[PDB]
Amino acid sequence: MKVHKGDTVLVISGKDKGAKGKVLQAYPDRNRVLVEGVNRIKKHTATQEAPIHVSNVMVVDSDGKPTRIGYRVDEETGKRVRISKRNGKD
Amino acid sequence: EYPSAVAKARFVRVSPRKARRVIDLVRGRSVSDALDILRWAPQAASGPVAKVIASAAANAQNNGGLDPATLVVATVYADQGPTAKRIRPRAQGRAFRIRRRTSHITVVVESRP
Amino acid sequence: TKGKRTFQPNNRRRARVHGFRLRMRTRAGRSIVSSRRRKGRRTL
Amino acid sequence: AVPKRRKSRSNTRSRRSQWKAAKTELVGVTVAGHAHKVPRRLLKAARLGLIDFD
RNA sequence: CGCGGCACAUCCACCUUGUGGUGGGUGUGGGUAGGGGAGCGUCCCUCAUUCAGCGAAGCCACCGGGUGACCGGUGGUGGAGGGUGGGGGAGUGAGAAUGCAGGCAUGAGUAGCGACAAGGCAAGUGAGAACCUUGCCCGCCGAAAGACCAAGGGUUCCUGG
RNA sequence: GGGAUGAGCUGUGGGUAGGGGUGAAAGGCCAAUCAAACUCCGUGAUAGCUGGUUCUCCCCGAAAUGCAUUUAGGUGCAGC
RNA sequence: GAAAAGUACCCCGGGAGGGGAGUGAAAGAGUACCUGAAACCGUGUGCCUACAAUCCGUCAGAGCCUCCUUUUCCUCUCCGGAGGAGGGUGGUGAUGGCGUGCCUUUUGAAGAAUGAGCCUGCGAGUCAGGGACAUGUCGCAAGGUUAACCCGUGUGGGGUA
Ligand SMILES: [Mg+2]
Ligand SMILES: [Mg+2]
Ligand SMILES: [Mg+2]
Ligand SMILES: [Mg+2]
Ligand SMILES: [Mg+2]
Ligand SMILES: [Mg+2]
Ligand SMILES: [Mg+2]
Ligand SMILES: [Mg+2]
Ligand SMILES: [Mg+2]
Ligand SMILES: [Mg+2]
Ligand SMILES: [Mg+2]
Ligand SMILES: [Mg+2]
Ligand SMILES: [Mg+2]
Ligand SMILES: [Mg+2]
Ligand SMILES: [Mg+2]
Ligand SMILES: [Mg+2]
Ligand SMILES: [Mg+2]
Ligand SMILES: [Mg+2]
Ligand SMILES: [Mg+2]
Ligand SMILES: [Mg+2]
Ligand SMILES: [Mg+2]
Ligand SMILES: [Mg+2]
Ligand SMILES: [Mg+2]
Ligand SMILES: [Mg+2]
Ligand SMILES: [Mg+2]
Ligand SMILES: [Mg+2]
Ligand SMILES: [Mg+2]
Ligand SMILES: [Mg+2]
Ligand SMILES: [Mg+2]
Ligand SMILES: [Mg+2]
Ligand SMILES: [Mg+2]
Ligand SMILES: [Mg+2]
Ligand SMILES: [Mg+2]
Ligand SMILES: [Mg+2]
Ligand SMILES: [Mg+2]
Ligand SMILES: [Mg+2]
Ligand SMILES: [Mg+2]
Ligand SMILES: [Mg+2]
Ligand SMILES: [Mg+2]
Ligand SMILES: [Mg+2]
Ligand SMILES: [Mg+2]
Ligand SMILES: [Mg+2]
Ligand SMILES: [Mg+2]
Ligand SMILES: [Mg+2]
Ligand SMILES: [Mg+2]
Ligand SMILES: [Mg+2]
Ligand SMILES: [Mg+2]
Ligand SMILES: [Mg+2]
Ligand SMILES: [Mg+2]
Repeated sequence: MKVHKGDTVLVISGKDKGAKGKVLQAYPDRNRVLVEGVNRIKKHTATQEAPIHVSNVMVVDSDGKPTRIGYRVDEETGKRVRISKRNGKD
Repeated sequence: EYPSAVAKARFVRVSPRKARRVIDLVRGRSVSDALDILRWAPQAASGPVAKVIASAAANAQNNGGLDPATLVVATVYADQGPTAKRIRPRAQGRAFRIRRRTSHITVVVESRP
Repeated sequence: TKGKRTFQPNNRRRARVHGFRLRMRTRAGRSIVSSRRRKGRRTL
Repeated sequence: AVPKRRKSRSNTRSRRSQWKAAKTELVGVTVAGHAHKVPRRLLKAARLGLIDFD
């Protein structure tokens, strides 16, 4: 994915449209992530979170507003650093 | 019109026609007068049928909160469910078919003075 | 012969009339094992 | 012999309605202070504890 | 014969007088085999247009319509694809083939429940006992209905559920 | 009821394969089928024979005779 | 079902199954699960049927029941029609007349000739070819047209044998 475990995301489409939270666990073979605070499922005893689809979140660029995300060859290692669009940071 | 309760016994392994023979004894009787016809009735379907009238009176007592001395079996019927198909082998290579029939038994009791 | 039926089993005579190593002695039996591989049978 | 023609809905219901269980008569029994109902042919064994009322 | 509707043919008058339309006479319209002519319905593509999560398809009920196949309206159920018009193409219409696949009736709560050794009681276990356990009576087999192998079967054996 | 020391009955192992086997001979038997087995393929065999062939309306509307036929319950040509 | 959020807890019951809560937009989606038709089986209710001979319908037709509405009242009316008569939908049909199922095949069948127990689904004049004959229409017209092939992402442009 382009959304990792440690990132903080903004839900852009769903019942929880507009709520922020950090990823707890990512499931790459289903394109789904677990975000804390979103879609609280009232599971019967004997509440937690269900995974939403990864196309419903955008990565917060550590500066407020969300973004699509890109890549930049770091010129030292060759490993492509996952950089933000909308003025090119981290 | 009247307060009431419903109990269903789905997938009872009594034939539908042999269950209708015994529900015609207790239709329109009071519940204390229906659970003792089914006690001393020699048919085998009075086992499963009397466990639904007794639970429809227990549903009207617990959930709805009704006096059990005024209840009456207002509506009782029996339908059929699915049927297993079996083979009974016969003379000269013929193979016939046996039908294991099941039923759905619905009892709607109601409280009326 | 009263009451006697047609399949009296014996596993040694099954394999000496219908076995693998008797298929492989003639051309008519290699082409049976090949026509059962081509169909995809488990047992040849 | 075989059935020559199938019986219509008015002849297979006039016969089938005559296959039915006969109801029994019930009388009153007060043993051990608990009133029950048995048939009259079992009225003796109700007063002797030979009847299991479940 | 009278009064009103429809269709086909022919004749006489009109309108771009045959691609043919409107009006008025007389005649004609039972029909199998078969010939001719004109249409309804389901599906698919293309062009144009128009509905649909404020509820499409499909199904069910009701009220209406056309000369017919059939059509429209309103409502209920339901949850993503339809309507109309110019054209193109068909796995395009079933009631019969002792047709095929599936579901379900009638016969019918009927026949049958597989040897002519035969079971009974007490106590038990259990929600449930003619059939299970234990004890004692009764009966059957005893050149087998007893005890062992071979072929054959393949975990059916023992224990706990 | 017939044979029951014999041309006996039987176990196990082997042999004979389709116009061929085998037969103390009945066209019997050859895997519940035999006057030429079974399976697959040629193959969607052929049948002057039987059965079936699905929406509508409008107009018109027969024949069951002649001639020939390895022909007579088919078909060609004429008639309608 | 978008997500398993797959019905925690209580209740009748040995269980199976259910009821009340609960989850969900929907349980008219409950691992027997989208939509859920017909055959087929029930339960409740309106009418009819136990002196009558019935291809089960059709025309005539009384009586009951049900539901909408002009009339004259009950003016309690801002009411409701309260009931009856009048008229009209819908359901049943006492009673009278008429009335020999469907298909195939036949000189002729309700036929005691064949075929079908019922429902839903499938199931039969199609295609290939510069073929053959005859027509309807379109282009060019003393001429009409190319086949193989070549060149173009195409359905287009060349190609006279
Ligand atoms: Mg998205
Ligand atoms: Mg057998
Ligand atoms: Mg006429
Ligand atoms: Mg006509
Ligand atoms: Mg015709
Ligand atoms: Mg709705
Ligand atoms: Mg469609
Ligand atoms: Mg309609
Ligand atoms: Mg509608
Ligand atoms: Mg609709
Ligand atoms: Mg449509
Ligand atoms: Mg179109
Ligand atoms: Mg067309
Ligand atoms: Mg077809
Ligand atoms: Mg059909
Ligand atoms: Mg069948
Ligand atoms: Mg009988
Ligand atoms: Mg019997
Ligand atoms: Mg037995
Ligand atoms: Mg006992
Ligand atoms: Mg054992
Ligand atoms: Mg065991
Ligand atoms: Mg003897
Ligand atoms: Mg002698
Ligand atoms: Mg002797
Ligand atoms: Mg002979
Ligand atoms: Mg034989
Ligand atoms: Mg031959
Ligand atoms: Mg050939
Ligand atoms: Mg043929
Ligand atoms: Mg005529
Ligand atoms: Mg001719
Ligand atoms: Mg529950
Ligand atoms: Mg509920
Ligand atoms: Mg809710
Ligand atoms: Mg919605
Ligand atoms: Mg819904
Ligand atoms: Mg089901
Ligand atoms: Mg469903
Ligand atoms: Mg009378
Ligand atoms: Mg008469
Ligand atoms: Mg009549
Ligand atoms: Mg004849
Ligand atoms: Mg007949
Ligand atoms: Mg007859
Ligand atoms: Mg015949
Ligand atoms: Mg028949
Ligand atoms: Mg049929
Ligand atoms: Mg021309």
